[PDB]
Amino acid sequence: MWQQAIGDALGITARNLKKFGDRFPHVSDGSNKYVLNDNTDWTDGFWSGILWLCYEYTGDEQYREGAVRTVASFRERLDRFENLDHHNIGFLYSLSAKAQWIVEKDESARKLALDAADVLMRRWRADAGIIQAWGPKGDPENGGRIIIDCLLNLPLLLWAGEQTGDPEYRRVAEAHALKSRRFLVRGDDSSYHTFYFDPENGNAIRGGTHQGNTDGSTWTRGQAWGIYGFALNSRYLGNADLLETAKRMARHFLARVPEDGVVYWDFEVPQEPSSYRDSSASAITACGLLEIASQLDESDPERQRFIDAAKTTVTALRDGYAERDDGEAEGFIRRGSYHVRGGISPDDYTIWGDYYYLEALLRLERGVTGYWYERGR
Repeated sequence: MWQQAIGDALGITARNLKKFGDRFPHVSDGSNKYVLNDNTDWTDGFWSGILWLCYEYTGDEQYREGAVRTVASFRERLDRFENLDHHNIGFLYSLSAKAQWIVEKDESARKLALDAADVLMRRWRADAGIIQAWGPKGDPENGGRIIIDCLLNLPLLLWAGEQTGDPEYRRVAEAHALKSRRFLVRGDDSSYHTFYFDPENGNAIRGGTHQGNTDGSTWTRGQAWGIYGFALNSRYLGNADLLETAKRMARHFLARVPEDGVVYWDFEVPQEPSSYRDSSASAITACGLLEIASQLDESDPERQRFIDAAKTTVTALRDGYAERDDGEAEGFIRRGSYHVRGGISPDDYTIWGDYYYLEALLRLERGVTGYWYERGR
């Protein structure tokens, strides 16, 4: 049921590793070829994650060799502080260094992840009670701005807190998650992409976006980050409110899935075939649904409902968006969208979409849950 889908991903990944060399895939731009970078974006960890997932599925050393090489690259990136002045250090290091620790208990990798967590920790702004998403401290326009994807960066901090015994990691993480729940999530279970607070006292200002159609719309990837993000934090914190919020956001998302099973880029624009899609949002959501289900009681009927919804989503992606390993294609799923409003790769491969698609497949086929937390916690 999932073996063939995984098979194509394995083949594409093996071919990619040889062609990419030491470079990292980010997004495609009008073709079936990825545009590469030298480990300088916020998405490099997804490549590492893909390699580790392929290794766990196959046991094939070629995938491990590639993943280990990316980890060495990440040590170099950290000790040079190259393009790490943002909150996505979790996306970058959880799926690379922490991943290696999770997979084979490499002490060197564990330390790298901890060093990275230390850097992310310094993004906390005590006066505003939030983790600053982008820019330098005191940033005139972004100093008190949070973005919903920060939820996916909290796992690195929560993991580090458990590893070190330092209570500050969990304190900042839970505070940020709760502030996100009150202000990023809406009363109809939809969500804002970003939210602005007063840098001096942390008081709420407004919600908005530079990516969603409008400040009050529902950017699907943002909703997806909320679904998986709140569920990951609920697991670490044992916070039933965060789990409830994840479920609410999931139901909102599911009620707006179009005919072919994969979402458009925003729920509040015409849900028409000529409009851009965001296969990555559906992939992220599939993982989030399975994560939520894993935290529900076996007697809870909604548990199987969420699992079935995840399966339906993965099947929809496989059937209408998945690339077959034809020796040319470099991505797992088509029609992801980076920045529709800016016209940047709006109908393309996205390395994060590929990672979540594969993670969903590994979850369904092997019970492999990715690298957001230790296996058995």
